[PDB]
Amino acid sequence: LHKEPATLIKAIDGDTVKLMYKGQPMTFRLLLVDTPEFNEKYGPEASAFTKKMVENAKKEEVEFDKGQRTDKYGRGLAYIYADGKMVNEALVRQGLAKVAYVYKGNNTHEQLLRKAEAQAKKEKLNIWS
Ligand SMILES: Cc1cn([C@H]2C[C@H](OP(=O)(O)O)[C@@H](COP(=O)(O)O)O2)c(=O)[nH]c1=O
Ligand SMILES: [Ca+2]
Repeated sequence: LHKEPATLIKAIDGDTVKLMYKGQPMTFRLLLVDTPEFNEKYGPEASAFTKKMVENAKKEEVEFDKGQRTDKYGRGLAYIYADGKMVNEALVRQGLAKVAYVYKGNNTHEQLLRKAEAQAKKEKLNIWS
């Protein structure tokens, strides 16, 4: 997989973000994770975490997997990096998302993410508290 440029337009919630990619505005849905909705427990905290991470970044990048690049809603499906650190993995590492929506052929970072989830769970962090 390959990292590609993008620029933040706006944080949305824990696992969605509006980015400009190839010069067009797009809503991106993070691959392989599920954050609680803003209206659920840890929902606000997940939103805040993603927001800080992408807003503070000097450099945003998107990384597509091998399979589908847009979902049925027209959202881009990618791994998102802020200054080289993967937002998807960081959410899971902090117990602010569960590994989820693991579809065949769009699952390159599955094992990295499950390892992060095990650690967050061992630490009883956030959703695992
Ligand atoms: C993360 C992801 C979600 N989706 C779809 C499945 C779910 O459909 P439904 O809307 O029918 O539940 C929805 C979950 O996204 P959200 O967690 O943003 O709601 O997005 C994909 O199709 N591919 C993906 O890789
Ligand atoms: Ca969600």
